Amino acid sequence: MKKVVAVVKLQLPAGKATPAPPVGPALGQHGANIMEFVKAFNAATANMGDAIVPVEITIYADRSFTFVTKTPPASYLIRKAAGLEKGAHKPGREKVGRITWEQVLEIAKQKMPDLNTTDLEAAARMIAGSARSMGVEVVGAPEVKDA
Repeated sequence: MKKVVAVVKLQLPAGKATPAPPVGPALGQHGANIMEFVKAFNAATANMGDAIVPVEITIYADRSFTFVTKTPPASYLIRKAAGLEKGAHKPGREKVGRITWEQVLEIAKQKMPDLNTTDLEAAARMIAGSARSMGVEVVGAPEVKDA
């Protein structure tokens, strides 16, 4: 029993969005809450930093809005996957921004249902790759070219 009626997919300024986004009028369709939208948004884009994120506000008929993206594509979810969470303090000395093959795959597999790709390598690479550009590094994914 799950069916979305309106899914706003757009890119908003991370750490710079105001209660007057480009959609605004086209967004207030889940209960009329533009502040809560940006309020929480800024909270995240405020704890992480400034950037652009392809919001995917899934508005369900039951006036239900669900979505959680942080930082441009790939990083939208890879970030949290890389280990970005802090919580309220950090242990000390730690290279933040690391993902593992099994993770980029679990992320790609759910990102390549039937679009146009096929082999995981193509998708996986696109994933672990996007992370690579995100300064992130693939903690796993051993280059075993000899065994």
